Amino acid sequence: SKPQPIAAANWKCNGSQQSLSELIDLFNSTSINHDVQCVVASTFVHLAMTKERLSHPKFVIAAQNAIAKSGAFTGEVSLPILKDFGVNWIVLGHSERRAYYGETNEIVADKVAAAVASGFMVIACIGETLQERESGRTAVVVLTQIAAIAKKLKKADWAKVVIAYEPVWAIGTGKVATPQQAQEAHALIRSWVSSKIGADVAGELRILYGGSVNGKNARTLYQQRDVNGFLVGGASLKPEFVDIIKATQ
Amino acid sequence: SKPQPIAAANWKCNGSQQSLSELIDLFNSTSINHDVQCVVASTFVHLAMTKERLSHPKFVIAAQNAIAKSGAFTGEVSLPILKDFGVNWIVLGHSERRAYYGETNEIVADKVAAAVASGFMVIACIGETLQERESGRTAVVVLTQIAAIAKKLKKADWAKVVIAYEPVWAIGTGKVATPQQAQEAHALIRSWVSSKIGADVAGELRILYGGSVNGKNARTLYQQRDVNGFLVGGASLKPEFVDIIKATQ
Repeated sequence: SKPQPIAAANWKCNGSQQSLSELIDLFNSTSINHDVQCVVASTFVHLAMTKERLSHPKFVIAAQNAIAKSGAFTGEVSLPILKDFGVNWIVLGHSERRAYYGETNEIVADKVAAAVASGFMVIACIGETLQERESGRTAVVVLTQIAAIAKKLKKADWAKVVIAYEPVWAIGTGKVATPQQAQEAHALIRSWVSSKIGADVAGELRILYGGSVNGKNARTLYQQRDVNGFLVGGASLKPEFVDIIKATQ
Repeated sequence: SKPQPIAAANWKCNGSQQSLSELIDLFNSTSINHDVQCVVASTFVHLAMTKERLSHPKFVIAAQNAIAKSGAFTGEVSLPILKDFGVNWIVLGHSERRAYYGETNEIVADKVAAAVASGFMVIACIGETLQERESGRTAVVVLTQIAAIAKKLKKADWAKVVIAYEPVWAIGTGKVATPQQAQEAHALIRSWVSSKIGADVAGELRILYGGSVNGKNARTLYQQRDVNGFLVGGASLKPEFVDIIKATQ
């Protein structure tokens, strides 16, 4: 007995005027039969165009990142800026940031909260690496991350949260995650929330899988018991996204 | 015998719809009597609005930052994206990035080049810190930075370059730079370019000062022999910017 699923497009560092024009036209002509929440998160440069073009009411826009405060922080963007722009969704702690940009469990927890404090909806990312997988550290690891976040939240805040789980271990390492594994992971986090925060809370919380999802392997993964959605990469620039959405019926 | 000066507004991590609306209206009603190049660099979020609103023809827009390539680099922005958005000016290696964001002489040199390669106009930032000042290291330091850049350029590329000098040592340290000092610094770099690259090149190159400039201390600093402009912070959100511009007659 599932909560409302989410299909979030993570466009990352891609796009053009024409191409994105193209996609969004696609989106807007697409008939979304069920209760899904579609999330599109582009570049700071493209948000406006996006804010302007998506008119499909089952879709929202989000940021791929931000920093908590305004100021003397050249070329960075802040929550307060985003809100004013009228953006109520954000993705924080994405593996790529953690890895190439110095995001520790600590900065993340600190941002999610602030974002949380400022009334945003948050897709907080977590996951473990290859070495972490192999030494058998997955639990010890993801729990730690989740904690770091949770330490900073009110229970009433959990409601603005969403946990997308990224299996960093199989992301570009030549290694492959199966649907079982994915499920095995989501069930972990859930037990945590549950045992630790409230099953009332655990029950309603959404958990997306952010490994590799395509138009093929999608249904199969939504069918998994603890899966409530997707955090998509490549496919999200493609039309297949429409297929991944339907995958969430 | 000076080249065309530049008055670049560095809005950093600030702004709102209304406030920025306000400023730009200011800008557009301002009569700019002389040959100045006015540069406005805002957030990625605000570029469009800015691209839309500034209509004053002696003004351009720029980015406060970017990364060389598109891809799997969440929440970052790239050259190729910017160009497509129609943005031909960028600021790279700003002290704040270097300090809080891991920008070494090496990344910078690598970006400026790429930016250079992609047809951008570049305000490359340099400067030394407090400890660097005190041990008497200013030359040894700025030269090193400039080099790092220069290593990567063609002589014909120097033409898309602009060197703004930031005296990191007096920026928020409670320490104060004088107009003499500023001049002393610009003359350093110039001798370098000159001795090292071509006086043809040295002659035409612009050097802005990015220390603290306000509506007061401005004229006095433009009067300095080796000063060709400004890289402004706070004042740039204020109307005083208009005064700093005039300061460049």
